[PDB]
Formats: sequence, C-alpha cells, structure tokens
Amino acid sequence: SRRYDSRTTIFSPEGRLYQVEYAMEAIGHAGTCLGILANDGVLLAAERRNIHKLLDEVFFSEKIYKLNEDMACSVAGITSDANVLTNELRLIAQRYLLQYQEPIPCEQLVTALCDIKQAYTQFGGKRPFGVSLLYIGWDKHYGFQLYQSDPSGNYGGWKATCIGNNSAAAVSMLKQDYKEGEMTLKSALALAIKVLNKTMDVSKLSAEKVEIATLTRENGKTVIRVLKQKEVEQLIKNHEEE
Amino acid sequence: TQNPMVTGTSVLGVKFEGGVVIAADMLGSYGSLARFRNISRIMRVNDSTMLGASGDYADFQYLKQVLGQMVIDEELLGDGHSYSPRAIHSWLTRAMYSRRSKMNPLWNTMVIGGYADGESFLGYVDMLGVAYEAPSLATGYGAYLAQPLLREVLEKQPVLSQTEARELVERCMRVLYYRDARSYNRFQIATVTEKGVEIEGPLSAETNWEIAHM
Amino acid sequence: FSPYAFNGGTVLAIAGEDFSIVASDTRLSEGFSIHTRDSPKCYKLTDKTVIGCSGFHGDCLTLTKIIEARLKMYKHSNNKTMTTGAIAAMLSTILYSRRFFPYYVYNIIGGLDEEGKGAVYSFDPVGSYQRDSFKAGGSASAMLQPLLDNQVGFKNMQNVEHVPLSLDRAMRLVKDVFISAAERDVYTGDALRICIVTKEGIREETVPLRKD
Amino acid sequence: SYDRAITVFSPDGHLFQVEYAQEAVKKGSTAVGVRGKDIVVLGVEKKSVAKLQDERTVRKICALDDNVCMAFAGLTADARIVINRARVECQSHRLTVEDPVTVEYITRYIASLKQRYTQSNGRRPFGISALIVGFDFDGTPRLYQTDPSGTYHAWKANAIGRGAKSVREFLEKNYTDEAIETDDLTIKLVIKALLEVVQSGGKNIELAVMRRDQPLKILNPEEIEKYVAEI
Amino acid sequence: DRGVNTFSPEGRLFQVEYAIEAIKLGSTAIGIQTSEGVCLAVEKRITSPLMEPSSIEKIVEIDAHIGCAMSGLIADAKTLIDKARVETQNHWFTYNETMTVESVTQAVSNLALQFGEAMSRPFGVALLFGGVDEKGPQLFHMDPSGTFVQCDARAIGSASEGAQSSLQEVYHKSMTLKEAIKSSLIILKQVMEEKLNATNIELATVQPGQNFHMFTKEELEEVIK
Amino acid sequence: GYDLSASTFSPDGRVFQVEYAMKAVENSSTAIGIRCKDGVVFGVEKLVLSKLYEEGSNKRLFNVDRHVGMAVAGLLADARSLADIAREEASNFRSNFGYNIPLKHLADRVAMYVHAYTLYSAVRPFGCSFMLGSYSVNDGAQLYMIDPSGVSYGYWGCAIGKARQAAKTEIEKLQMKEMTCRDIVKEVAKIIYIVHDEVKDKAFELELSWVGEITKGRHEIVPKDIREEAEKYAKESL
Amino acid sequence: NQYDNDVTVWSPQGRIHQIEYAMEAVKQGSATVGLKSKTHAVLVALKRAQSELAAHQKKILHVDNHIGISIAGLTADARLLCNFMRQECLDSRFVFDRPLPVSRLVSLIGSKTQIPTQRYGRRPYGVGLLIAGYDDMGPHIFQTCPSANYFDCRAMSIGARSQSARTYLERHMSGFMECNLNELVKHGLRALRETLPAEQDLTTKNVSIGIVGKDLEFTIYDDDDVSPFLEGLE
Amino acid sequence: TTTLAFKFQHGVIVAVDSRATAGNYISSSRVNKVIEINPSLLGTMSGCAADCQYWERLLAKECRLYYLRNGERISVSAASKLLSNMVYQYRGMDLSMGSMICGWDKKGPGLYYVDQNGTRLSGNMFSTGSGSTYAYGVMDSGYQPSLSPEEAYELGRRAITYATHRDSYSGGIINMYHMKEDGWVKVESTDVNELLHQYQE
Amino acid sequence: TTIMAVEFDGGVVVGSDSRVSAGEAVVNRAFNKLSPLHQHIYCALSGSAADAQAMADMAAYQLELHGLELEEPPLVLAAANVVRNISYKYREDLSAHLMIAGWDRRDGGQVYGTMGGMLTRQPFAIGGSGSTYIYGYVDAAYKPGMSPEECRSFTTNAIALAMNRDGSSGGVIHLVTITAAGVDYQVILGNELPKFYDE
Ligand SMILES: *[B]([O])([O])[C]([C][C]([C])[C])[N]C(=O)C1=[C]N([C]2[C][C][C][C][C]2)N=N1
Ligand SMILES: *[B]([O])([O])[C]([C][C]([C])[C])[N]C(=O)C1=[C]N([C]2[C][C][C][C][C]2)N=N1
Repeated sequence: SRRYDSRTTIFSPEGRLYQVEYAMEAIGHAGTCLGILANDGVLLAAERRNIHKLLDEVFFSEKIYKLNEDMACSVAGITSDANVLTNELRLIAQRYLLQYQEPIPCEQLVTALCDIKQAYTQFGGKRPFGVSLLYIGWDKHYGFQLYQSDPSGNYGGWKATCIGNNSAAAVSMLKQDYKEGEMTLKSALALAIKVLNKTMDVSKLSAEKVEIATLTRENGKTVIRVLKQKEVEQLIKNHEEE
Repeated sequence: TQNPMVTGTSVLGVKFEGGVVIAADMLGSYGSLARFRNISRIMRVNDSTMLGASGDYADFQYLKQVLGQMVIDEELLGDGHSYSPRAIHSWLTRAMYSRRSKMNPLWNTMVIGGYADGESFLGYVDMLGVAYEAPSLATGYGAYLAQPLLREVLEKQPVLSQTEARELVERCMRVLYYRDARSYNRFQIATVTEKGVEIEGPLSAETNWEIAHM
Repeated sequence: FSPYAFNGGTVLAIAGEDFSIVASDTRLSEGFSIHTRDSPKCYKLTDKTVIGCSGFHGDCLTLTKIIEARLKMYKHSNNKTMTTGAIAAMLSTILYSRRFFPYYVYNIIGGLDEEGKGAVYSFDPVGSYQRDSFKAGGSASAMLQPLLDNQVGFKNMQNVEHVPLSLDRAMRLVKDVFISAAERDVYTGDALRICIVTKEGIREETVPLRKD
Repeated sequence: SYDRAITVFSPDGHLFQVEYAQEAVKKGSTAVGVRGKDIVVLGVEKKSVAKLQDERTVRKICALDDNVCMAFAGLTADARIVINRARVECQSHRLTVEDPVTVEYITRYIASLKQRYTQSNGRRPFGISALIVGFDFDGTPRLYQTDPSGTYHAWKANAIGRGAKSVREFLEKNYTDEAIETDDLTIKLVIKALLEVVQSGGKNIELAVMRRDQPLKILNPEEIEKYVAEI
Repeated sequence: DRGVNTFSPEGRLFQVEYAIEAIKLGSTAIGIQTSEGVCLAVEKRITSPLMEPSSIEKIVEIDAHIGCAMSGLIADAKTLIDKARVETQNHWFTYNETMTVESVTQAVSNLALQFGEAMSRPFGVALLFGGVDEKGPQLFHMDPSGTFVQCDARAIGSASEGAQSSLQEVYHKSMTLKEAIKSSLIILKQVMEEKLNATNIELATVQPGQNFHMFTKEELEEVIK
Repeated sequence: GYDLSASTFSPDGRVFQVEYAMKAVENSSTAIGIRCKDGVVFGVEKLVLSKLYEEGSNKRLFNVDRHVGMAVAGLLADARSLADIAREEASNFRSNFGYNIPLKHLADRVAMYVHAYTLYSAVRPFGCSFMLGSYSVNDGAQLYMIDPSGVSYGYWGCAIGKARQAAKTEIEKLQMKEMTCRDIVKEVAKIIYIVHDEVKDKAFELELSWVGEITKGRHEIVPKDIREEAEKYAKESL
Repeated sequence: NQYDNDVTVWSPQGRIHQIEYAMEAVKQGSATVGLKSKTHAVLVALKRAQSELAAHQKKILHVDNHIGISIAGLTADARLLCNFMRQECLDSRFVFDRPLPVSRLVSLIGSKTQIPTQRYGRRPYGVGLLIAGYDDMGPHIFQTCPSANYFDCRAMSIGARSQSARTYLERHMSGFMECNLNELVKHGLRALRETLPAEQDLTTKNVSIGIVGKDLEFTIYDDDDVSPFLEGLE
Repeated sequence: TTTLAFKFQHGVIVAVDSRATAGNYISSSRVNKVIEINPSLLGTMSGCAADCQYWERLLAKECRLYYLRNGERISVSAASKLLSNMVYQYRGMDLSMGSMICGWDKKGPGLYYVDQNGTRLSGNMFSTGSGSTYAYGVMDSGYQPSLSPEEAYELGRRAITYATHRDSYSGGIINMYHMKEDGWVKVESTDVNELLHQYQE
Repeated sequence: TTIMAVEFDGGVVVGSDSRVSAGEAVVNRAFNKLSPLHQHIYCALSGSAADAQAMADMAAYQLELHGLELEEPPLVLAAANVVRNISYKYREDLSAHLMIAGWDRRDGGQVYGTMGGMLTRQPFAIGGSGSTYIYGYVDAAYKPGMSPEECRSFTTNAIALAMNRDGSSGGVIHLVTITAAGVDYQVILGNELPKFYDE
C-alpha cells in the first residue's frame, strides 16, 4: 500500500505542491478563455477545441455553463473535471437560495468552490482537479463582477483576465487596451475579438472557432446569452475593417 | 422475552449428605392447556452440575444450548480446569441480570445443583437477576407449597441422607400434584453425588382420593 | 414486565470516636414469602470499610461486584488502597450514571477516615450522599432513625450530658433497635449481623432475631 | 479513508514536512507588525499591483472578530481556511463565555490547529505563518506570531515572509519607545522596515492600523502616500 | 520508505529513536527533588531581542500540587499538558481527592506510543513532573518512548549530559530546597550559551503545604546574586 | 520485486508470498496422520528446544471439537490462531444446524478462511499446515490436510514438516485400510523415530492422539500406558 | 533488505524479519529470572538504573492475587499487555466469581499478540514476559515472546546475558520442587547474579522480587524488604 | 427547600435551609445546600439532591480547568452560562435543579438564577425552592440596598426562618454566607428552632 | 387452521385444512398449507400467512445451500433446527408455527413441533386454531405401530372433526405421505370427507 501511494498532497523539499503545479501545466495548454468587465455588463469569450466537421451541436455551448439566474462560468483544463465542479457550483448556489431565499452573491459562490479545491491539495490522497475557471455575474452588493480561480484554491477579482493557451500574451494586450471605467459591452466585444485574434494561431479568426457569452441587466433581471454565429461573424467583420 | 408461551411449573431442590437432588415434572404448559406432557426440564451441565428450570421452555432450551457449548469449549482445552457449580451459578446470574437490564429478560427461574470437593451446592437464579443459596429450594408454586414442608423437615434434621432427601422430595411432588393446577403426575428426579449426575424418570406419585367419598 | 423487586432488609451504621459499626438483618424476601433466612446485607470492601446495601437484590449483587472491581482498578493505577471517603465519592458517580434507569439500592458505608475516626456515609439510589454520625437504611429505616436521633443524637432531651458514644453502649443499642424492628417490620427478622470496624480490623458478631 | 502518516521524524530529530512548510512561508509576501502605545501597526507587501485587478477581492489583512485582526504569509489558500476556522471559534466563544476573546486566546486556538496538522494521519501541515494583533478587554496592545509547527510567541515587532530575516535584523536597531510614541509614529517604523525588501516601496505596500474600540481601518493610497511623500 | 511502526535490526522503533533525537535540540531543563520540596528550572533560550520573554512558557501548572517542565518540541507538549490537567480534575471529581505525581505521570505516559497509520507519530518532547503528595516531594521524568521513572535529580534537553554530571556530583539526600534552587541555577548558567539573568530563565518550586509557585523577576534576581 | 505481496502475480503466474509461507512449514518438525479402519491416529515429533521447558509445553495436537483432532506444523502462533478459527466454526455449525459438523465441511470452511489470506497486500499468508482427523458411526474415519495456499484434500496417510518425504515412504509400506487404531499407534510411533534426526535437532518428545471406535468418537490424547508400549516398540525397531 | 520493513512480508527463506527484530528488543532489556517449586513460583528481576540519581525502573507487576509478571523490552508494550491481562482477570472474577486459570490467561495473550504479526501496517509487541501464578494445577512459570509463542517452564530467564542465567538454572533445576521458599529464592538470585558483570553485585537497590504460592497472594518485595532474601547469600 | 440571595451595598448574602425529604419522611436535617466552587464563587442547590450535587460539582470541575488553561479565574457570568448549557442538553428528561450562582468578579458582585429548563437570569435578589414564596414576602418587605452587614444578616435569617415555619419541606438549620470582593465568608449556622422561638418571644 | 403430522415406521403423514380467513370472510377456500422445504422434508403452516410464507422461504433457501455444500440430503433435525432458530430469534415479531415433518436415511420418519422457538420431537403433532377441539380425539385414537394407510386415515378423521367445529378451518384436506420412495400428494374434497355426528 505504501509502495504504490503517489503522495499527491505533500510538500516538496522547496515547499512546493507538485500535483498543483502539474495541474497548472495542463491548464496552460487548454483552450483560451478570456473575461472582460464593462460598465453595462460582462462577457466571456472562449476558443473552441471541438472543431471537427463531423461534430454535432445540440447543447447550450461547449465551455460556458450557466450556474444560476445571475451567474455563468467558463472552464479551462480537464473537461470531465470541469463537469464535476460545475455541477457542484450549481448545488452550492441552490443551497444558498434555499436557506436565505436570495440569490448567492458572486464572490461567495467562488469562495465556496475554492474551499473544495483547497481541501484536495491538503488531505485525502487524491489528485487535484485540473481546472481553472472564469466567473461572470451580477449581484446586489457589487453589481457586475468577474472572477478567476485555479487548482490550488486561489481566486481573485478582475476587470479583464485570461486563462488557458497564450494567456500571458492575452493579458499583456489587455493591459494596454482596457480602459478602467470607460468600457461598454460593444467596446468590450471588440477588444475580446482583438485579443482573441492575437492569442489564437489560425489566421482567420473564424466564428466557428469561438464562443461568446454576455451577461446584462434588462428590466430588473439578469440576461445571459451566447452570441449566435451571425452576431459573432459580424464582430469578426468589424475587426477586419477596424 | 415479555410473553412466555410454553412454560414449566415448580422445580424442587434439597441438599443431603454427599449430594443434591432436584425434581421437576415433564409438563410443557400452553396457558392452562397441558400441551407437552413429555419434555425434560432438567439438564446435566457437566459431571458435577445439574440444572432445573421453570418458566418459558424456549428460553430454557436456548440457555441449555449456550451452557452446553461453554462446557464443550472448556473440555476441548484439556487443561485440568472445569466449571464448578458455583461458577455456573455466577455465570447464570450475570446472564439473567444482563438480559433484564436491556428489558428483554429470559423468562426463567432456575435451580442449580452441584457437588464439588466434598461440598454440595444449591443455587437459585430468577429472571430479574436475583440470586442466592439455600439448603432447600422451590420455584413458582412450590415456594408456597413445597418449601414449607422442606423447611419443616430441615428444622428438625439439618443433615439428611440420600434416602431421606429422596423420600422428602417425593412427598412434595404429591402435594404439588394435589394443589397446583399447572402440574402433572409425571416427573424426573436428578441426583448429583461424587459419582456424577444421574437422572431418573419418568416417575409418578401415589395419590389418595379418600376425601371424595367423605 | 417490571425490572425491579422489593426484597426487604434493614441496614444500620454508627460512627464512634475510633470505630464504626455496620449491621443488618439476614432475611431475603419477595412478596409474602421468604427466599432465605441467611442473606446478610453488609459486605467488606477493604480492611477499614464495609458497605451495607438494601433494596432490589438483583441490583445489590451487581453493584457490589462493580465496586469490588473499581477498588482493584484504582489500586492498580494509584498504587494504594482506596480510602473510605474516596469510595463514597466514587459510589456517588456510579449511582448517578444510571440516573435514568437507577439501581434500586439504599447504600450505607461505614468505616474509618484517614485520621482513624469513625465515618458513615449514606446514599440515596441516584447518588446523592453525605457524611453522618449514624444512619438507618432499608425497610425498617423509619422505625429506627427516630430512636437513634434520641438515644445517640440526644435530641428532645434537656439536662442531659452529651457524653461520647462508647463501643459497648453502641453495641447494645444496635441489638435493641433491631429487636424492636423485627417485632414491627415484617421484612426484618431471622438474624442480626454486626460488623465492627476498628484499627485492628473487622470483627463480626451474629445475634438471632424472631423467625415469624 | 486516507490514513497515511505524512509528518514523521527524520534521523536528526526534525520533521521534514514541517521544514518544507516553513520553506513555503519564506516565499510568501513580507508582513511586518509593530507594537504601539494604543494602536497596532500591520504592514504587508501588496506585490501584485496589476491594473486589471479588483484590489478588494485579494486582501491579506483580515478581521477575525470585532476586536482582532491578522496578517499571514505563505500559501494564500491555506491562510483562507485557517482564518475562517478562527472566525467560527470567535463566534463560539461569544456564545459560551458571553465575552469577546483576548488576542492570546485566538492565537492559541490557531496555533493549536496548526500543531494538530503536524501530528495527524492523511494530511500535510499548513504552509503559512501569521501575525496577530489587537487589544484586550481592558486596552493593552498585543503582537503574536504563529508558525507552521504550531508554536507561537509574543513580540514587540516582527516580520514574516520573504526576506523576513533582513526586516527582523533591521527591526532590532529601529524599535524604541520614542518610535512608537505617537500613532503617526507607529506608521513610520513599519514602512521603513518594509522598504528594505519591497521593490519600489510606495504603491506596493498595503497598510492597516488597529485602534481602541475601532474597526479594521485600512489606510488608503493617498493616506499612505502622505507618509511616503515626507519620507 | 518504511512505516511509522517499523522495528530496526537492533530492536528499536525508528520513529521513537528519531523523537529522542529531537529532545536533544531542545532547551535544558533541570529537576531536583529534596526533603523540603521540588524545584524546576528551565533555560528560556530566547532567540531574538525583540521577542517577549514572558510569552515563553517551559514550566507550567498541572494542578496546585504538581508542576511540569518541558523540553523538545514545545507545540507537542501542549497536548500532553492539557491531557494531564484533565486527568487530575477528573480524578478530583470522581474520588474527591488529589492525584499523586506518579499517577499523573503514568496517565500522560500512556499516550506516548499511541500512534500509527489518532497520532501519526510519537511526541517529540521530554517532561519533568514535580510535586507533593502523601509520599512527599516527588520528581518524575518521561520521554518519547512512554517510559517514566522517579528520579532524585534530572536534566533534559540540549546540554543534559553536562548538566547530569554536575547534578550527580553536587546532589545529596539531605540538601535543602535553598541549596537545590541555587545548585540548579549554578548548573543552568554553566551550560547556557547566553548569560543567565532573571528574564532568560524559568524557575518554580512546590513544597509541602505550599502550592506550585513560579518565581517572579524579583525573586530570581535575589537568588541570582 | 514480484514476491513482496500476495496480491501480485509473478510473470510466470506464481504467487511467491504463498510459496515463502510454505518454506516455513518445511522448516518445522514432522507430524503424521494415519487413517485406518477404526479411526485416525496423530503423531508429532515435538522438539524439546530446552531442558527448562515442562513436558507438554508447546503442544502441536489440538482438540477443535469433541470428535475432531488437529495436528499442526510451521509457525505455532499462526497454527494456534487457525485452531481457534476451526473451533469457532464447529461451534457455529452446532448452533445453526443442531448436530456435529461433518469433517469434510469443517475442512472446507477452514481452508477457505486460509485461502482469504492469499489474495491481498493487506494481510500475509498463514505460515502453517495442519491435519484434521475425525470419526463417527455415519461418516467413518476422515483425515484432511490443509496447507498455506488453502488447498485441502482427504488422505489415507499424510505427513507434514521437514521430513515429510521420508515419512511418506514409511507410511506407504503399511496397509492401514484393514488395520485398527490399536496396532496403528505403534506404527506411527515407529515412523516418527525413524525420520527423527539425531545429529541435528537433538532431544524430542513424542505426541500421540487418536479418534475412532476405541474412543467412542471422542478425540483425545493416547493413554500413557498405550504410548509406553509404542515408544518401547519404536525404540527397538530402530 | 526488501523483506525487512513490513510484518506481512515473508522472506524467501520462510521467515519474517520484523518479528526477529522485535525479539532483539527483549534481548537488550535487563535480565529477569523465573523459577518454581512444588508450592511456589518466584520472579526475580535485575532493576536497571538509567542514571545514578534516578530510581530503578520497575520490572515486576501485580496482575491479580494469583498472578504476577516480569517484563523485558519496550515498556510501553509491557504496560499495554499488563493492562489487558488485568482486565481479563477482572472479567473472570465478575462473570464466574473465581480466579482465571493461569494457562488460559497465557493463551489469551498469545492470540492477542499474534493478530498484529499478520496485518499490514501493524507491528509486533516488542516485549517478552515471565508470568508467575498459582491456581488449581499448582504454581506456574510462563514465558511469552514478540512472535506470539509462549512456553510453560520449570525455570526461565530473559533479557541481556540471560543465557548464562539459563545455564545456571539448567544445572540446579533438579532440586527445585522439594526446595522450600527461602532456598528457592536463593537459586533465583544466584542465576540472576550470573548475568551481571564481575564487578557489580546484587544489592537492595537493583533487585526486585515477586512471589506467589499455595497459601500466599502474589507479593512484590522491593528495597529493604528484599534484604532478608539477600542476607546470607555466599 | 428554601434558598435565597440578594445583592446589597456590601456584597451578596446567601442563605439556605438544610432539610431533605422523601415524601413525608424527613431523610435529613443537615444537608449542605451551598457548594463552594472556589473562594469567590458559590452555588446553591434546590430540587433533586442528586442532580444538584452532580451538575454543580461538574461545574466546579469546569471552573477549575478554566483557571488552569487561562490563568485568570472564571467570571460569574461565564460560570452560570456553562451550567445552563450543561443541563440544557438533558432538557425534557426530568432533571430537577434550581440553582443560584453567586460570586464577585471583575464586574463586581454577580448573582444568577439557573434552572433545569435552561432559564438563566441575572438579578438583584432571588429565592428558590418550595418555601421560596414565603421567603420573597419577608425579604422584599425588609430589603433596602443600603442595608448594613448586620442588618442584611438579620433579614436573611428572618426570611429563611419564616419560610421553614410555613413550608413543610423546609427546616433544620440556616447556613448563611457573605460574598465580598476578597471572597466569601461563612457567616453562621443557626438552628431555625432557636431562631423562631426567639422571634416568637 | 388445523394441521397434523404423524410418524409411522418408515415415514410420515402430514395434512391440513385449506381455509385462509380474514375475520368472518373466507379469503381463500382452497389454500395449500403444506409446503416442501426439500425433497423429503415438509412443513405445515399455521398462524400468520405472511410470516409463515416468509419463514418457509428463508428456510428452504438455507437448506438448499446447506445440502449442496454437504453433498447430501439434509437431515430432518437440521431442517427443524433452522426453522427453530428463525422462529426463536424473531419470536417478538413472528406469529406463525411451522410444524416440520420428513424422512432421512439416519432417523427415518420424524415429526417436529417448533412453535415459538421451542423444538420438540413427537410421534404425532397437531396445531392451529382448530387443533384444540381434537386433543381428546387424538389422545384416545392414536395407537403405536400404525401403518401408513392407518396414519392417513387417522389424520383425515382428526382434521375432519376439527373443520366441522372450528370456524377458522374448512374447505378441503391436503395430505402428503413422505417415505424413502418419495412424496405422495392427496386431496380429499369437501364431498369426500369423513362424516361423524353432525346434527
Ligand atoms: B429541597 O426540598 O428541594 C431538597 C434540596 C436538596 C437536598 C438539595 N430536596 C429534597 O429534599 C429531595 C427529595 N428528593 C427525592 C424526591 C423523590 C423521592 C426520593 C427523594 N431528592 N431531593
Ligand atoms: B390459519 O387460519 O391459521 C391460516 C394459516 C395460514 C395460511 C398459514 N391463517 C389465516 O387464516 C390467515 C389469514 N391471514 C391474512 C388476513 C388478512 C388478509 C391477508 C391474509 N393471515 N393468516
């Protein structure tokens, strides 16, 4: 038994957690996920990996999951691991609503999931979840928000951020193009396309290679929708002329 | 066991010079109906100990099974140690008390007879865990009918011979047959001495019905 | 089905300057019949402690065995014999552990304390206890206690010297109250067993009582 | 259930995993605490000062109750767990003792939890170190420091995290009574100490002061800038 | 890699032997038992000048008649100290009396080898138990193997070998508490790397009739002269 | 390393841990069992490793039931545990079905219990072998042997221990099928004296037990006086 | 090498190294001698002293009125086994109102100490014992080991350099049965003395005695009470 | 049973009777109904003698442990809360205990009433037991916060005495205590029959 | 319900009535109360239909497995012990008396009464609510040494007398004869039952 134990939750000689770092390596090669916060909403733009011609389309999306009435998330890393965490997020949100009869504040939902992730890195002997997430949501305390969390159990709030393939280069572009408090959903969508065009290495951006979701407030209610091919195609056209 | 079904009546026991004798009838009663007229309520435990039981017959059969295995287990070791009558009496007491404490009593009143190291033993154990020793014993209806006669003879002659104890027991069995409605005129007499445990039966008491003509 | 039975019996204890007496009758009963006339209700715990028990004999046999084991366990882990007062403190917690399904036993402890003086402790079934000068427990306890209050405690007497109680006087008084209790209490009779605890050890004495 | 012994003794009498946990603390952000007359000063290196970050979401300085604050160094995810365990402890103590906990009482609870994770099957030790401050029921200032092994000590002034030695070495020669005389003088000692390791000292340093019967009063960019300006 | 309960070729438990090694890195503690009582002295071993000496607790009270000095991994000692305090109070509740020094030491020792894969390893600490009961002043010593023994004079910690030599050359059956207190401080100063003042050491005594008493700064200075 | 665990098969399909446990049995002293017409006789060459030990110490002949005897070889502590398992199995059978457990069924139960310690890394295989002898009017004489792997078979004659091969040759010369317990006891004693080594393992005590028609189905130690004749006869033979 | 870390691993020669290593613990402990006559059972242990100022580590323990024990090896394990034995004895008196026969108690120790030699992650008890007792079959001397095996002996010695104590007992065992209590204890002290190096001797500070017999409860003699037994020994 | 306590200008007075009964039989006249937890803390007992004796002794154990762990001495408010949480776990199981916890801590003289249902109240004066209504009448009629120590002792003795005269379950002797800043002092132990005859004259 | 079993030299005869009742209503007038536990072992059911059916199935299962493990036909005593064990263990919950009768090569024809957890071997047994009315009849009519034909006649008569008097009994009479040769079933219909004093 001791001879086969891989010892996933122990400190290495230089105080590092190897399994957590190795899981971060996996997230770095996965599809690009970017989140941008604007004055009138938030958006999620993710590169699609499933692009084969014989693939069928019948779900809400591929990398964007609705968590509750006012929150959505995007994942990067192990697909099957993401399904487990996304289902857990939904339960946490519903449990909060059952108890207080109010939608769970965005940051509280992220923190609850990060607690589960941290637990895997400290005890149990299991390998950690190889997922990084981006959260977009609206709540009555802070309005429109954007969060990013990783396998170690750490999370942070952002105005614009990126995870996955070439996220370091995507973050650089965002720093020089994002205008604090002067961004709009239309202007955020253009930036997303611009950033996505650079990080991705396939010349023509293509509407079939991406998925975009926006979160806005309409008549006192949150509206989350995935942009259709037409709208996405038009956005790509704009960049060409841009 | 809160509701006893088939029950046995009185069990008698008296010490004598060099042994103990116990008697019990062979009736298994179902309420007032005399359902089983040929069941033994006396069991040999080992070479020096015998056991008589009144009350729920199924509980007695279960106790006989458990006790019997214990003795077999001990004999397998072949180490020179065996359960004395006193030790069995103590074990039974703990067993009954334990069951009573969980509100699931073994509905039996028992009489333990034994002979070890030149000493005769006679113990009583009821379903509540009440236990003690005495020169003569009688469970159930015998306490009111047999015990008085037994005690009366022991008040004049404390040490009885085997023959005297045997005759005294037969006199008690007759009285029980005359006055106990759940009794039957077919009984067994078990004796334990230095030679071991012997069980005579079935026996019957001679009955007189002269008073009916009067 | 009832898990208890009233088995009768009376226990008395008296503490003197350098002695304690624990006495009891030897009749064991149930209902209106007598199970045996030779069942003393006082057991030796150590060389300077005796306990007297009365009540349901099933619980009396089990509690005595439990106390006897706790004294051995205490000796093994403390390397000394339990004193009279530690036995009293420990018995209280054992009786209170069955606070919802109580031992139906009235206990009285008689012995010497650490300064070699008589000590008596009386208990109710659920563990409450205190040190007393003398105490009656069991079936005839309400007949005996008032007489001990007057003749040992000197209550309700004026112009009376409160002299210390000697062993000799204490012995005659113990025999007299039990003789009076056997006349009136139906559960008390057969024989009286008296244990005297002093620094020289425990001596026993037996006296006959009415058999009816 | 995973019951493997993770923290065991090494041949020299050391606990390897505990020493590895201490290595993780060394890579953490520098935190500096200093005792004052009637206010405690806590200075933490903000480090991550990105322009796309929501600063409020990643605070190192936290509140444990209405009277006790704390700073940590090392694994940030481990820290969040310990902080929340202490919060529950403070709530429990107010419902069974009818009084707020003292600074040492919460430090003891936290230190005891850390020690428990160095002697338990199936788990590694927490990879953090904490600086706990505040004031007791009466009104005296306290500064405690717990580490991964579970040992805690009271200090006059202390530092933890990366380059803790350097800030500790410099703290001995600069800690006095005149230096911690006034409230605005307690903010001067900290900053200098932080400046010995914090790159571009100024907007890379977070600040917080705990006063008497006053809540977690975090300082602001311009508030801290004043002191930086003069210095 | 072996398990925590692995025996070595010479018949020793590796982990227990490694735990004893840890005791050697700890501060020196001295215990002396005389006819008038027991005294416990421990070197505080303060690492820095900014550290508050009062926060360091190497000597603690288990009960009114029993004191305890620790050495080795101080964090592990707290678990045992609390256990000991609970034992004596439980004993008081049940038997209406005080627990003897030997009994308390026995109870604390029974938790030493209780580890496997619940403690995952043995405690890395050594304890000195001093107090007064019916047998008078008593000094007991317990180590990581669960072994406890009564001693007249004992030193534990980093400089225990040196301290022991001095102790056995200057200890006699008639020596009073004053001599013990002075003698123990003399040896502490000789094996202490730093200078021995009234803020860098800990001292406590327990005599017949008096409770566990931790010497104050003023009382140490007087004796230190 | 393919031989560190019982849950690991080696490349040629072997469980080396089970085979290592069999080596322990081969280091032990010889014990033989002979089944005749009237019953079963057990004989063990109990080595006396010290003069300080009392006679009858570390016996290798057990009573697992009224009618069942057990002869063991190998690790005595492992064997004692197996004897307790067998006793409990016999007692359990009497409670559930109301009669003496048949030997074959008892041998099956114990063997499967033994077999359970050869599949995992969590436990190690038992280091002993044992024989089970019994006699009843209905079943007649029965003799079974179970080894560390859990395989059990019925035998006419069996031997376990270091000199199991030499003892087997001696056993094959006898015509036990038509023999009776009384005359077989002497033969068993004789064989043990022949296979006993003098150069090594000096000083041994002969243990004898039997069960059959002569003991009314009760397994017991052969009466001292009957063992005297056997010991005498065996000494003269060799 | 690869076969000496776990108790569940059989080596290629058919041995279990961990159990052998546990036997080493008993061999390094101070010697203890146990012998008996037709009426008594005696336990004699050489109390070792860690320091010159510390008390001599106890070796003889009371288990019950008719049973006493001596330990050699790990003290922690000894206490655990002694506690178990004490509980078994208490159970016997509570259930059957009689003392537990010595042989049956030794059997219980055997099965309990065997369990951990077959389970992964467990270790063998690292203690050897000498059990003295008196019951219906007379006085007894039993010896237990870390491998869960036990022996019934006329006399025995365990601990460091006990081979010479055993050598001594072997030649004087013939006159043990007829021997009276006083001379029986002498034979015990003489055998125990053999294990000591030439310079050292048996005093009242390093020799503890335990005795049980026909009409005597197990009693432990230490310090000044052992004087009588020592005085008059050539 | 009658117990009482009140705060006044010089601390807290605590007084009790000493009778225990079983039905109509008086089992004792010398029961001690005041437990001394520590030198600045007292507990009174009323209700079932075994419940009161056991739970108040368990509080004393917890109070002592608190002192060894914290090095500070538990406050009256935390001691009463500890007792009220202890007995609240057995609510509905027929425990019978009505206690007064009294002491002097950092916030001055403290007096709390705690009972088996979990009720815990801080107050200036309380009475518990079957004779408590009679004690209240006399205590409230003669109580002033500015009483002198001797006057407070007299009021305590009169309130217990008149309760024992009217209540069949109260009697024996009165044990009185005086809680002060430096700790409690046992004032006296007077037989109520001597007292009532001296008031009758 | 009325059940009866008789031992004869070489086998057993077991029989019963066919009435299942719920108060005053007859829920099943042709129920078979004779259930086989094994090839040569049968059991008669009385008391609660659900309890008896559940017990019989549990036992049949346990005996089947036992028989395949021991590689031989189960003894009648073993079947009775298995039934006794279940009946005694659940005496508080079960209200059904499973009377056991069968044949084996060791003891021949055996009849066992196992009511309430108590096991008793008898030459003949009677059970159910209707058995109370035939106690006198069987005590005066039973003779040792009866043949199977006589046993079948004896059983039929007793059951018929009980069916006429007991409200809970009636319908037809099921009869099974067990020997070494096998099991023989037989049904005596309402118009073929023995007639006695009726008016
Ligand atoms: B008081 O009357 O409330 C008094 C206070 C106690 C001694 C602290 N209580 C009792 O007198 C008393 C009565 N009982 C039981 C009541 C039921 C019958 C057995 C006695 N317990 N305490
Ligand atoms: B007999 O009367 O005892 C008979 C024997 C059974 C079949 C073993 N029992 C019943 O008559 C009987 C009827 N019921 C239920 C009554 C309620 C409806 C379902 C059937 N249970 N036993």
